[PDB]
Amino acid sequence: MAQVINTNSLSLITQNNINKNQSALSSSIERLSSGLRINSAKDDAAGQA
Amino acid sequence: IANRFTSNIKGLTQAARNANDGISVAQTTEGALSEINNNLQRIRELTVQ
Repeated sequence: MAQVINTNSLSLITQNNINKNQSALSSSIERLSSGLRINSAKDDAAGQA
Repeated sequence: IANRFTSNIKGLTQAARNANDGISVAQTTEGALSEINNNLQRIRELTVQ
């Protein structure tokens, strides 16, 4: 921080963590909307088959 | 070394964008496959009757 202003490693790490959480957020919301555990086979395909 | 790191960073970012495009391609194809599967199931039921 106090050394440098050209980059913000804290901001970059926070953005990465936010994206990682957002993936699961989207998965949970679509799962609830559809009402099906297996949707679009982005997961275990044996269950889909 | 700064030049090398800049080149690597730009390349990795563009590669991430390309991978996102690939995910989009896969999603579209799989949706089409799902519709085809529903049609085939209905055809099988019709054959059974």
